[PDB]
Amino acid sequence: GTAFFQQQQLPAAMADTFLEHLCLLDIDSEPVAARSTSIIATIGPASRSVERLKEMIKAGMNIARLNFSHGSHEYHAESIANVREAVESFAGSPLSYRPVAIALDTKGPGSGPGLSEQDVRDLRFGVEHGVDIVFASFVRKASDVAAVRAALGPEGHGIKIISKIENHEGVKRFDEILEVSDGIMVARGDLGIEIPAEKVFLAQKMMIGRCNLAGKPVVCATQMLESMITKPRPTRAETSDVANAVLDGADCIMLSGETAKGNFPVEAVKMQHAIAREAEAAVYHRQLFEELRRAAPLSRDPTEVTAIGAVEAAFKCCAAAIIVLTTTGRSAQLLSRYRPRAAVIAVTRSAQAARQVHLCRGVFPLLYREPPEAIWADDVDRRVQFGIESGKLRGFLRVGDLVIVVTGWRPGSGYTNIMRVLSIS
Amino acid sequence: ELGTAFFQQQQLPAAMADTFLEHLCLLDIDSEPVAARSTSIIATIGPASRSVERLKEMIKAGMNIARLNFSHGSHEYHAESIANVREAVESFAGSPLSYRPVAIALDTKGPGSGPGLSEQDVRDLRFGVEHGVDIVFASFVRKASDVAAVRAALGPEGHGIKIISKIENHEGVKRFDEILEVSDGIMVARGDLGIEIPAEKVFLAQKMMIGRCNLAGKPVVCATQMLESMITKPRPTRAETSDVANAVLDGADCIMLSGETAKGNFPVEAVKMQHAIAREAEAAVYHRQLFEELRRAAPLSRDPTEVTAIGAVEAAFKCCAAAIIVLTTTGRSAQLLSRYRPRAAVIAVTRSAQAARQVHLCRGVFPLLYREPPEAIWADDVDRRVQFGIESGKLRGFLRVGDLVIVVTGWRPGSGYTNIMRVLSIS
Amino acid sequence: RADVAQLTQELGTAFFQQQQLPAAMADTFLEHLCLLDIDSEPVAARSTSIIATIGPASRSVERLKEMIKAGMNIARLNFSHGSHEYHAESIANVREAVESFAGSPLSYRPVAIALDTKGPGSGPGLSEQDVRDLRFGVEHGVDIVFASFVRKASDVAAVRAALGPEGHGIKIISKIENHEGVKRFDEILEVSDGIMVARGDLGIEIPAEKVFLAQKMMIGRCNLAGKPVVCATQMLESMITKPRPTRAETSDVANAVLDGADCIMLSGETAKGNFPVEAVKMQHAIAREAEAAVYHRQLFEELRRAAPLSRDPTEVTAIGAVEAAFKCCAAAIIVLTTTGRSAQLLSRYRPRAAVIAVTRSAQAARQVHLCRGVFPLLYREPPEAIWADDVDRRVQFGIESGKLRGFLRVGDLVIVVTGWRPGSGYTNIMRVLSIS
Amino acid sequence: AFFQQQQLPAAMADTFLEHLCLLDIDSEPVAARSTSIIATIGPASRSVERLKEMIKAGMNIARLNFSHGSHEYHAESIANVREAVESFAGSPLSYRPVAIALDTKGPGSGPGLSEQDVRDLRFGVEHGVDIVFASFVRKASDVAAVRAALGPEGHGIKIISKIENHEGVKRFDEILEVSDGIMVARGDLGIEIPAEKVFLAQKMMIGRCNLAGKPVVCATQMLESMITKPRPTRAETSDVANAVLDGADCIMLSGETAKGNFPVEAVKMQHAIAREAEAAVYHRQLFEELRRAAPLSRDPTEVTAIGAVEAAFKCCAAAIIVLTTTGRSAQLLSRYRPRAAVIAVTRSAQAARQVHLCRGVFPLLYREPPEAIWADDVDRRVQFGIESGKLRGFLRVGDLVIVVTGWRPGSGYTNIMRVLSIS
Ligand SMILES: CN(C)c1ccc(S(=O)(=O)N2CCN(S(=O)(=O)c3ccc(O)c(O)c3)CC2)c2nonc12
Ligand SMILES: CN(C)c1ccc(S(=O)(=O)N2CCN(S(=O)(=O)c3ccc(O)c(O)c3)CC2)c2nonc12
Ligand SMILES: O=P(O)(O)OC[C@H]1O[C@](O)(COP(=O)(O)O)[C@@H](O)[C@@H]1O
Ligand SMILES: O=P(O)(O)OC[C@H]1O[C@](O)(COP(=O)(O)O)[C@@H](O)[C@@H]1O
Ligand SMILES: O=P(O)(O)OC[C@H]1O[C@](O)(COP(=O)(O)O)[C@@H](O)[C@@H]1O
Ligand SMILES: O=P(O)(O)OC[C@H]1O[C@](O)(COP(=O)(O)O)[C@@H](O)[C@@H]1O
Ligand SMILES: O=C([O-])C(=O)[O-]
Ligand SMILES: O=C([O-])C(=O)[O-]
Ligand SMILES: O=C([O-])C(=O)[O-]
Ligand SMILES: O=C([O-])C(=O)[O-]
Ligand SMILES: [K+]
Ligand SMILES: [K+]
Ligand SMILES: [K+]
Ligand SMILES: [K+]
Ligand SMILES: [Mg+2]
Ligand SMILES: [Mg+2]
Ligand SMILES: [Mg+2]
Ligand SMILES: [Mg+2]
Repeated sequence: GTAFFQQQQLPAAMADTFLEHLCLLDIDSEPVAARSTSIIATIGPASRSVERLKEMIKAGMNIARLNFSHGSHEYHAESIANVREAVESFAGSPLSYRPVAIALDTKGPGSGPGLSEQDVRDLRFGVEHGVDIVFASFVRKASDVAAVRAALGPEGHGIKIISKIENHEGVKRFDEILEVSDGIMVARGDLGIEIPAEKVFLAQKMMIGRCNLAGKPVVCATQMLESMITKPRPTRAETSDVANAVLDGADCIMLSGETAKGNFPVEAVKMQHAIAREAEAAVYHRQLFEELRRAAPLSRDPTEVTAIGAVEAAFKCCAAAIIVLTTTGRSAQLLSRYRPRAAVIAVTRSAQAARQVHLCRGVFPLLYREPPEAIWADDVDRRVQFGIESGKLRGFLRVGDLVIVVTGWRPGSGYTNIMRVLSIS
Repeated sequence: ELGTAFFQQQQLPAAMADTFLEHLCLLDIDSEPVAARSTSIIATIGPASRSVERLKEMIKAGMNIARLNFSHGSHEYHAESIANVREAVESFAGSPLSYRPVAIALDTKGPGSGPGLSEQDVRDLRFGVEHGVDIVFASFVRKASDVAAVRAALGPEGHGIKIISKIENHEGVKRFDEILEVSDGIMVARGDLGIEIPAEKVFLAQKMMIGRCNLAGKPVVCATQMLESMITKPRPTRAETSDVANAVLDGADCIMLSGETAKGNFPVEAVKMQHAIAREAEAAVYHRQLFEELRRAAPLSRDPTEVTAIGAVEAAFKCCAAAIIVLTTTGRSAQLLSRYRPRAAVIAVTRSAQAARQVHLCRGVFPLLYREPPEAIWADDVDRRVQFGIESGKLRGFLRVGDLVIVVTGWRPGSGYTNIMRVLSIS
Repeated sequence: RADVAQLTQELGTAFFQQQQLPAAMADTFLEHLCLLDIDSEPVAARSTSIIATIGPASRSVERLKEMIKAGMNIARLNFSHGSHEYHAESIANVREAVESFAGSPLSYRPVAIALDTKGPGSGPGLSEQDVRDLRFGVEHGVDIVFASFVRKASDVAAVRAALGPEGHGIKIISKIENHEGVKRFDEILEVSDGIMVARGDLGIEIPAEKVFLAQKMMIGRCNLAGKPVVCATQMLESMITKPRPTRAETSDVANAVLDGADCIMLSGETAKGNFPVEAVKMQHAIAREAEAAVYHRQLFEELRRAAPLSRDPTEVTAIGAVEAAFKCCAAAIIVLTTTGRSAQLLSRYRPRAAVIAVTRSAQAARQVHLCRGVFPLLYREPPEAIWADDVDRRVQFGIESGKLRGFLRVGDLVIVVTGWRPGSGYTNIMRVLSIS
Repeated sequence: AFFQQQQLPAAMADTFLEHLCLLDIDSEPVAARSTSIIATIGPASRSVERLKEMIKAGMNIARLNFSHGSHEYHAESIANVREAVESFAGSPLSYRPVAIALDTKGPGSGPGLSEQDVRDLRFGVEHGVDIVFASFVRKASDVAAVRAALGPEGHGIKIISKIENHEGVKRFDEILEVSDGIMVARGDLGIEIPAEKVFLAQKMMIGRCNLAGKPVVCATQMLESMITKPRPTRAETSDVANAVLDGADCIMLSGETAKGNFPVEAVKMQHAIAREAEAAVYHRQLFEELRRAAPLSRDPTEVTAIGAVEAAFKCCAAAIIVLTTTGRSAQLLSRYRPRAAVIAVTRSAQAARQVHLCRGVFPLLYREPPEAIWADDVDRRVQFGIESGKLRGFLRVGDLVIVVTGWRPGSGYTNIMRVLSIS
């Protein structure tokens, strides 16, 4: 229908140049796709109550950040318990349950050369409390990431380490840091004090670009909606900043004081949700997909090969979604690196993977709770139907839509190799 | 994992270039072709190429389609030619490394002075149906109704025969779109075309028709005087080798030999020359731009076969896949893969002898006729044909242990349900 | 590398490390982003003009001199506040600060004066106060009118009529502040000299989360049309009270420049804030960084692909001159202009080279600040008897002022754009000159 | 009607595939033929009357094959060419200069320059030849030996290196660096390397020469069958069209004109095909790729050339009129493959003959009286290019032209591009 092609900036998406794409952007072309950039909300006195946390989950919070620069272990354990209580209050409806990751943001090295003794204690607390992600403060070199990894020990091998780049050395040694990290956070607060303020946008754009090229999550952080700490509406520079972080290629956008101590924590989440949805429809996928395809090296890994074939197939038919079965989240991450317009619905039995895939733009995790079927092919089909039923309930899919389904040839992580075109009935 | 030698062969330095100009600059006469020859060779059967022994040599040299020119000879003469082709083809049933299907094409005499289908073309088309020909090269197609007349003449039994319309005059060129729409493919019949329009304009008609056929995903044949001097000489001129290479680089699915094989002194050598040039020219194709342009020009599709095909070709390029193995009954799944011009060979596994012969019209499709009895469990039968394609691939040199192959199948039996693409590691 | 090797040996590796030149040579936009370097220092003069709103914090002659030195190019008078007497005093103080630097072209900086109207209010068209204020603008020789709440072409015809026969030279920049203005954008741009994305009202008239779409669409259409576009409101809002902006504010200024804005504006930051000079310095610092980060390879190709073929020799010369400037990494394009139009056509192709515009019109020298990358030089030397000698003298004046100001160096290549006969509209010549 | 001719619908296409789809056999070529025709002079084309017909048919360069015939035979050929060329000097606005190229016998089994090549090269200098087609060039030192044998009097002669064997192809870059241009000598090349690989060598060499901005000639068996038949084969017309589409500056005729029964018809056939093939060139991609690949430059002639070609495409300029002493300014314009004709106005007779090596350069030998004021003299040569262009069909009143001149007399000072309206 004609109406389909008038929505989600589809006239601007069909443009032959980026300049023409900009000219065709329409404030009346409503976004239809689900919001794909994750919202990280920092937990504090304004967002700690179980009832307030339920409102924030409904508004769109995907990751709960615990800032270990403030508060004791007792304070953070209570925050964790309140987050988990608010998250599990929706578990009664498995088709609409939304997993929420828990990220521990470290205090940092301070004047010392490497890992502080408080960071070692806080990291062990994170492992003991089952945190999903570590936002490692002031990472300056690859050995800083290795020290964080060693402090997590053998039980914390599954925790994702997102390195915070906050100073000149971190920016200069970026490639070596990204190589050993699971992702990056552009920590603009400290970065804007360590380097000239007028240069922070160059560091942000460079880091987002390099993370997109590497296929690793990148978080844009600090003062995105600062004025909303005390005011109900953000400034014109703030909405522009959020939209441009998404247009730059950020996987995640963050709220610090806006949710930790502000008067509008839920409204700050709703604002980031609204801007991100508008900005994602304004992404010029024609150039972005071509450039990601061109920049990506040849690969003999079947997951990587299946992912690009599936994204190409999704664009060919305007698939509403790519439904992927994943154990670690990796198959969903490799799909996400090609920035499909289709939602990546990731069906998993791992509660930790369902939480961690929020780091990857466009990945919508579904936690499947049923015990495995005796016949593995039936177990596989049941999970794909779970992804379809949740997708229909949430508005991702309708009858008549085409979906791309991504599976593997045997159970266990690392064997994704199949892509199939499916019609929604 | 593959080695530096792998990336020096088959013009891979030129293939990785960022511009077409740089691609040309990187072409290397020392970069040897490794991939199997993907552009089919059509050889016209005549007095110089009719004997069963000569036909065996032509099959070994690379002939994929045997052309019977109904402008010369009687039905009895052509039936004997057909029987000799089939005898030469079946002489390799004892060697899997050599049994290759060969299509039989009937080239019509034409309408002559008359308006539509001639009495003789009607009788000759009937002969083709009765003798089980795979393809009709319809002479002097001028409009869509000419194709409908040929199609109507393919009686109740011959609706599966492919109609390749020969464009040989100004009207055929001008009404090209309407002709291509109702035809299975096109032949740029340069002999008559070069007499009907100014000779210096034929290259424009050839390039335009090949481009439109590539955009439509329909077979296009480049024909006439490609290696003309080889009718009396053992080596072609510099213009002739250039012409064969440029037909492949233009986007032709097939290249043809007429007098060179029908009446010449070197029919086998003419086939060998076309084989050698096509292999070199296929490695020199600038896939980076070709794939992007085919992708961009092709419209969005809700047909799972079309969606699977582009996903599979994208996957093949990503891993330098040795091959795309496709299960096909009509050949359609192999044809949709072929339209995206993959560098990987498209190994088409079919139980249909006719589809095996007819897929020679599509560039890069290597048919394998499968004759094992069907399995009770369908998924087992699918696995069996996939493994058959892998093992013939290994036997013929297409594949080795450790290679990656893309596999295209459907979710249920019967034609029309292709929707699956898998990445398999060769064990 | 081979496409920049001889010039790398000639100019040196240090030349190609500065002004984001490694990012500028990238083959894709993604690679361009990856190559952005915080240590790659900007070298070129700031090309995006800064409009500063004059008010109690920025009205004194001494403060205005500091703002001109900080980088203010256009002084905005907001007619929503203050009397005609108040604005006439503001104008006189701006002119006094401007003329305090008039001893030489090396120190002189023309500053345009823009009148921002109160607006229609609840009424359908031009208010009686707007008619009076527009007549005040003509009488006080304002260069630009920022017309508030333009909703259709007839609104700009009414502003043009209220300016009368004496105000035909005044540039009308239409402020788009509501849904109707955005929807009827093409008809408004057609009859306007330029556009202002007035984000303050726009953010209240349409959903706040959609303002960035309106800004990017309007900047893109203005760039395609070759008309000035101003990005306005809350760019450095926090600097009204604080000496440093927030991370969203520096990002907003940089992104307005990267979007393609010709001008960036300061309202409360300079009119009533505690740090008006620091707000100007911050915009100057960010614009210089953002201009070097522009991906000229794609921008120039897209401006060429989107622009229709032209039989206007000024338009043909402009693209040839910009192409020539990119081929040799020209330090400047020196153009002779009566109305500013030849400099504007050069500016639409977004050259990396500075466009030094030599003119005798004081008004054109002020108004060309609306065009990104145009540096106006007001020529006051006595005329030559022979027209060809007079042209050559103005070209040499451009080169001398360029050299003494740091824009040009001995050894540089400069592109010179002139016409074949006197009078506006005859530009048709492009010359490649080596600086000695 | 303007946009229906010269494949302009195909020229406006957004992809090369769409460009091919839009090629129209009814879209007539209107631009003058840009690719020069080199015709080999022999028994079938030696008479002054025959040579006049070949000049009218389109011959731009006369090739003397020193593998056959004596010095007396070649001197007579040269004199007959010059007599046929000067028979048209009565109409200066339509006079066509014709270059004379000497094709050497070659080294044979020898390591360097043979004694016959030294004698033949000295003959060329003494008879004022414009170009040397140096046979079997295998390395840069082979070009240096040819250059030394030409001596101080043969400084101005262009050396076009013939690549005819494996070594020449492998050492191509070093050969091109010291040569004025290249000839893809397909006859010997097709015997020295496998025949099925010659097209790879041709396309690589044409591409590298286009990148370097140096003339490249496609040679041998282009219309071979026309030695005995009045019409060529379908492979032959395709070969001529593809050499032009590949980017060749010149196309050659050997036996077709030297000994064949239809030398004039062979020239007419190459002219007709080249005109059709030049209109089918996809300039949108070609200009962008040549523009992207041409390195950054601080040479004002180079900078003016790109500005002028960009300006010509922006206004659909009928021509770029350039003033040149050595031909260099016209060559730098030619390397960007403008659709506009490059009308090169020169006082040098040798430069007018030699610029035939550069595709799209139409030489005008200026023989009008000088003007006292240099500025007036320049403007007069510009009007001469405009009137010659008007007479020859190139230009009409109302057209736009780009004019490329310098700031002072003498070679090497081009730095000005101007947009001029015709009449
Ligand atoms: C995530 N990441 C790598 C990307 C972001 C945005 C894009 S994008 O949104 O497609 N876009 C961005 C800006 N331009 S531009 O060349 O600077 C230009 C061109 C014309 C103008 O008028 C203008 O103001 C600026 C490049 C393309 C991408 N494409 O590929 N990758 C893209
Ligand atoms: C199969 N069939 C449809 C096609 C053939 C070749 C190609 S192609 O190989 O990608 N194609 C070759 C011709 N050039 S060009 O513009 O003539 C050019 C440009 C720059 C130069 O320096 C030059 O000498 C020539 C465009 C690129 C195709 N692409 O899409 N479809 C293609
Ligand atoms: O993305 P990951 O972590 O590699 O997991 C993908 C895996 O999920 C599957 O699709 C299903 O596996 P399970 O039955 O063990 O859940 C596997 O075939 C595949 O290897
Ligand atoms: O190319 P075609 O004619 O559509 O055939 C493709 C068909 O082949 C298959 O892959 C295998 O089917 P069969 O077992 O019936 O041969 C189908 O699942 C698919 O529909
Ligand atoms: O940019 P504008 O307004 O068209 O003015 C450009 C004009 O300036 C000139 O270069 C010099 O003209 P003047 O001598 O009148 O100042 C003209 O040749 C040209 O037409
Ligand atoms: O192309 P070339 O050999 O460098 O010659 C270009 C030269 O021609 C001119 O335009 C005219 O010079 P002359 O008056 O000597 O003929 C010079 O200004 C310029 O330097
Ligand atoms: O730590 C942070 O998030 C910062 O400094 O921006
Ligand atoms: O019939 C043919 O093949 C022809 O005419 O070229
Ligand atoms: O009027 C203004 O400048 C605005 O609303 O931004
Ligand atoms: O000498 C030649 O021209 C050849 O060998 O082709
Ligand atoms: K912290
Ligand atoms: K026939
Ligand atoms: K106002
Ligand atoms: K010779
Ligand atoms: Mg910090
Ligand atoms: Mg025929
Ligand atoms: Mg307002
Ligand atoms: Mg030879």
